[PDB]
Amino acid sequence: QYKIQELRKLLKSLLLNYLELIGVLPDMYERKVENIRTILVNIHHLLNEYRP
Amino acid sequence: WTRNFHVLIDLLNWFRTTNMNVNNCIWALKSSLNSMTNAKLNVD
Amino acid sequence: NSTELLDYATKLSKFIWPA
Amino acid sequence: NPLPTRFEVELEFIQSLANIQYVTYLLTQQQIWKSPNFKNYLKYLEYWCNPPYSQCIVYPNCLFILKLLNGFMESXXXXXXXXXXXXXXXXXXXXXXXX
Amino acid sequence: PLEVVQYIEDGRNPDIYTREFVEAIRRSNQYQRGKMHGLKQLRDSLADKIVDEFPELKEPVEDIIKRTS
Repeated sequence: QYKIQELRKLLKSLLLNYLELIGVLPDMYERKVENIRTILVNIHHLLNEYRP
Repeated sequence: WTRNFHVLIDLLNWFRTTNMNVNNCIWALKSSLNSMTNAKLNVD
Repeated sequence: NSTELLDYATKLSKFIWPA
Repeated sequence: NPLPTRFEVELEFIQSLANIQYVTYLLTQQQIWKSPNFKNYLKYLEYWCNPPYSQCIVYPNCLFILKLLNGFMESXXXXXXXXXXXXXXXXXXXXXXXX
Repeated sequence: PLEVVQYIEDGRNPDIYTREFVEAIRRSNQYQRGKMHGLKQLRDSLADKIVDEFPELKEPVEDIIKRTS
């Protein structure tokens, strides 16, 4: 239909990253938190499409 | 007392490093939330 | 017209009084 | 930033009327009221209330406050003292609605 | 960090130094292993919670709990 089909996906990915961030801790965690950041930004993009 | 010297300390130095490695992520997790409000944008 | 309000009223939500 | 433009200068000046202390500083003067120049300028700044000049007004208050002052200069210290108390009562509600 | 020479100059016995180092490596070992144990409890606890949350996401998160092995 629109962005609502992708938001779900993004949401589903966020938890999947969180698990990773839980399962790492070691000094590998840094690399992982990068990816997490990207996911959050995507969420913001879709909401921008909901502003007008 | 000396009865080598370098090896007996590096282990505990690494064990002290790992704890800090566990503590360094929380501050980034706090900064991300502050970085999300700038991207977030009702209408009157 | 409503077209000016749908694109102009969106900038009134982000705005602190001028200093 | 490069040199300004009269459109942005007059825009920022009329938008500066939204601040209460700034209007208080403009009204508590003695030199800009001896000659009919600042009054004619404020009455001149009424074109921002009409389109398409109203599409750039960020603060809705400065316009109406301008219409109040232009409404008051037609018909000294005391009234100038009278306005800010009331506007002060009005401010915080809107501030609550903003964020 | 160099409490040895500090104990030599001040006049202390480094036996309590290396002893507190044995208790420091043991206590730090139990500390890190405890953090990894409770962290694993959070990993399989929250992971199983997501397992009972949705079944179509259960199969991949099983791969998540079976990766890096």
